[PDB]
Amino acid sequence: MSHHWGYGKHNGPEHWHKDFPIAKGERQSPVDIDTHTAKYDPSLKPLSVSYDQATSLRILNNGHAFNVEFDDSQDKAVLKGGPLDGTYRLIQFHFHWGSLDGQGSEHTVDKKKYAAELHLVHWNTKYGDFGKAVQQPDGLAVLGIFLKVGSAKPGLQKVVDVLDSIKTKGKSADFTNFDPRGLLPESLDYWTYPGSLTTPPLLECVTWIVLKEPISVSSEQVLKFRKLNFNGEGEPEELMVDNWRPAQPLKNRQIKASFK
Ligand SMILES: NS(=O)(=O)O[C@@H]1CCN(S(=O)(=O)[C@@H]2O[C@@H](CO)[C@@H](O)[C@H](O)[C@@H]2O)C1
Ligand SMILES: [Zn+2]
Repeated sequence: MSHHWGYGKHNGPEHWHKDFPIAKGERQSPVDIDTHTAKYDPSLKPLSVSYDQATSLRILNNGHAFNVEFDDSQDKAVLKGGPLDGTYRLIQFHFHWGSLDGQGSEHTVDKKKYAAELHLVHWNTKYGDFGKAVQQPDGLAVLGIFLKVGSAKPGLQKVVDVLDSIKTKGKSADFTNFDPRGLLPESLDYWTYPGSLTTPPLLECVTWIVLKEPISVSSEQVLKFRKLNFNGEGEPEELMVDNWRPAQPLKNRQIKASFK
């Protein structure tokens, strides 16, 4: 591990366990979603996505992906219902994507990989702050949304057009008044299971909610993702591509479906 962990040959997912032993734990993410094995659970409530008062602040290239950050000091953008007990506040979203359209998602569906995957990260307000929440088995809820390449996603374009300004690791830009509702598909049908963060520290603190319906983005939109850099300014260019962890063993877990 050079600096530290990453997605390259010498510091990628196969290496992570040496510094983060929980990498080989009992509820690691992502996983393959076997649609024929997932069971419909009629006791699952509809998801409540309440993003009308969302306050985006900033977008950051963190050397792994880019994060769009939100004001989470109040209940402005929250996720509730579904498998969740209580209220989860949106803190950021980010993506994972590939070097080619046939790979890039972290979760897979009957072993199918999508071109990318969007993660909207939320923390359980009963734990007071994000740092405390990640130390709890029900601390986080991540809403995962698949991306396929086809027609453009209009609500994604504002994100795409600011990426030139955060090309390299550590760069940030003002990113206020962005509406994350524009990134959602029509349907909120989902699969859910207990899992983990998919990068180090790989903490097993996440209730995963993965939407069945992918969104479509254009080839031009995803091409601009692939022009980002893992490296910092003034360093040799390493294109930011294939920043996804592969599917992990399901072990003693059941994936539940919200839909028939
Ligand atoms: N893929 S996931 O399961 O949704 O987890 C991602 C990756 C890890 N978290 S995180 O700890 O909140 C996140 O991780 C860091 C870098 O990987 C920070 O740069 C950053 O401050 C950030 O808020 C979210
Ligand atoms: Zn993620």
